[PDB]
Amino acid sequence: QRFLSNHPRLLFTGAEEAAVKQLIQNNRLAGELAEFLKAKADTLVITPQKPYLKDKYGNILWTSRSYVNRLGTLALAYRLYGERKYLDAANEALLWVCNYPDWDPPHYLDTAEMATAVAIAYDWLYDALPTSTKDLVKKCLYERAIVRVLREYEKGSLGSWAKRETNWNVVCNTGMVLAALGIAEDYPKEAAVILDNAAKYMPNCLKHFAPDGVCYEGPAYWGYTTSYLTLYLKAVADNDNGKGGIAQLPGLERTALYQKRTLTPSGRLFNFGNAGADAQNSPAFFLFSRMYNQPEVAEWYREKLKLTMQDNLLLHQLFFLSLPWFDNASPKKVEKIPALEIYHNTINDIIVFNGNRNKKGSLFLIAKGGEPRQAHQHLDGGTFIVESNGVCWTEDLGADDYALPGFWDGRPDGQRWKYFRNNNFSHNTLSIDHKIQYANGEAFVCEEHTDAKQPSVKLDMTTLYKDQASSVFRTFKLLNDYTIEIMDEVDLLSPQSIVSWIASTKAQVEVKENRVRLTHEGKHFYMEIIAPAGATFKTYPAKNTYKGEYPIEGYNMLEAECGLEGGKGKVVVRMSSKRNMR
Ligand SMILES: [Mg+2]
Ligand SMILES: [Mg+2]
Repeated sequence: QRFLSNHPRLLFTGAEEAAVKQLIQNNRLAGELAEFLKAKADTLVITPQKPYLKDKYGNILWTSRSYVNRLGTLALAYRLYGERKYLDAANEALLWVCNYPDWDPPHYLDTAEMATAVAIAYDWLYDALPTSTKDLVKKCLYERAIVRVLREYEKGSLGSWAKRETNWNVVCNTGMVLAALGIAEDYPKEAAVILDNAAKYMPNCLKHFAPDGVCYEGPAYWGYTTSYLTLYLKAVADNDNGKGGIAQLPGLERTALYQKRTLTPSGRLFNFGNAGADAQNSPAFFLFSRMYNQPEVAEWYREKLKLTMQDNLLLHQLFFLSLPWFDNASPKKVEKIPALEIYHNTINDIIVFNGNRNKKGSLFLIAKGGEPRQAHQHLDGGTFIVESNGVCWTEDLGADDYALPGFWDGRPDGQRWKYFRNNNFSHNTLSIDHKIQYANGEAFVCEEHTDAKQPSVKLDMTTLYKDQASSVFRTFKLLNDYTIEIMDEVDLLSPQSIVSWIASTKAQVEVKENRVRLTHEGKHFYMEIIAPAGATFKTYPAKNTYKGEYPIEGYNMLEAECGLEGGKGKVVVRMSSKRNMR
C-alpha cells in the first residue's frame, strides 16, 4: 500500500508528534519558534478570507500562496495546542477556497499551491473537521487536482506544466502528489499513477541541478523550486518508501550547501546579474540537513530562524514547516569548511575560498565564471567579492532598471552594455584598452588545486577578450588565512595595449603607488600590485551616466592601468586583512 494508513500522512506524520512536542519543551529555539507560530495563528484566526480576485497578470497565485501559509499555520497550531479557534478558522478557510469557482488552472501554479494548502489542512485536521467539510474538500481535490493531472500526464506535451524543464514541473507535480496522497485512501489507484508519473517527469527540471547543485536562475528561483521539492521528497520518503530515486539525482545532495556556503560570513549574497535577496527562510533547509546529514545547514538555518523572529522578517509561505522539521544538529568541532571548493555549472562556475573561519580577519572570497549572453547576465567574468572582519571589501553594483532603453539588446555591440552596472567597468575584473568584454565569450574553471597548502583555481577568460588578447587566464590563490593572490596572465594582441585591473568598493579608499588601503567603520583592508613592476593604483567615484538609471551612490572604483613587456605578461594583485603581504 503506497501510503501511510492513517492521517496525518503529509509532511508531519502522527508518529512524529511526540518528538516534536518534546523539542518544544526542551529546546529554547524550538520553543520560541512554536510560540512565534502560535502567535501568527492567533492573528490568522481573525483575518478575513481573501476574495477570488486575479492580479494585473491574470492569476490568483498570491492568493493561493496566502492560503498555504494560513492553512498550514492554523492546522499546525491546532495539532500542537488543541484550541478549537485554530480548527474552526481552518474549517472556514477550507470551505471558502473550495467555494471559489475554480483554482485558476489556466495558470496552474495557482492550482498547485492551492491544492497543497488544502491537502495539508485536510490531512492534518482529518478527524477534527465536520464531515460536510471533508466531503467538499475531498471532491475539490479530486476534481480540481487529481482529474486534471491525470489528463495532463496522458495528453500533455513536453511543454506541459507537468513535463517542462522549468520549476513549474517541480511545483506542479509536488502539489499534485500531495493532493493525491491526501485523499489516497479514497483514490488509491490514482495516487499510485500520480506518484509514478511525478517521479518520471520531475527529472526534466531537476537534471539542471547537476552536477554540483547550482541553480543558475538564482536564489529566488532556487527557493521556489526547492521549497516544493522538499515537500515531495519528504512525502514520498514517508509514504512510498522513497520510490523513484528523485532524492539521489546528482547535485540535489549539495544544493542546500551551495546556498549556505556561497553567502559571506556576514550574510551577504553574491548579487551578480539580477540576483537578489528574497529567498531566506524556506524550511527546505531542514529537510536537506536531515535527509543528507548536513548539520552545518541545520545550524545555519537555526540562525536564520532567530533573525526571522527577532527582526520580524517576511515569511516563506511554507515557513510553518520549520517547526515539525526542526533539526537540532550541529557540526562536530573537527569538521571544517574546505579552504577552496568549486561549484561547477554549465553557465557559471562558482569559486569559494575560506581562510580559517575561527581566526579573526580571515578571508572569504567568492568568484564566478559566466556566459554574458544569457538572460540578465553582466560582463563580469572573473569578478569576486572578498570579505574579512564582517566587511565586503569589493562589491557588485547589482542590476539596473529593467525599463532602460535597449536594456535587453545584449549583442556584443548592443545598448545593454553601455550601462555601467551591466558592463565590466563596474566589476572586479579586467578591461583592456578601456573596452568592454566580448558578450558572446565565456569564463570557466579550467584548472583546480583544492588540496594544495596554498589552494588555487584558474579561470579561462580568453573568449571574453577575443579581439584584444590571444589568452587571458585568472588564477586565485589562498596564500594564507589572511591573504589572496590574483594572477592574471594576458597575451595581448597589441604590445602597447593597457590592462586595467578594476575593483568596486563601498569602503573609503586611499591609494599610493602600488598600494591600496580600504577603510570602513575603522576596519581596514589592503591591496598591493606586485606585477608588473612599477604599477600604480588610482581611484575615482563611480557615477551615473544615462537618465533612468538606479542611483549610483557611495561606490568607489580602484583601477591599476598596467602595461606588459612586449604585450605579454602578468598582473598580480595581493589582497589581505594585514598590511604586510611580503
Ligand atoms: Mg553585476
Ligand atoms: Mg566546466
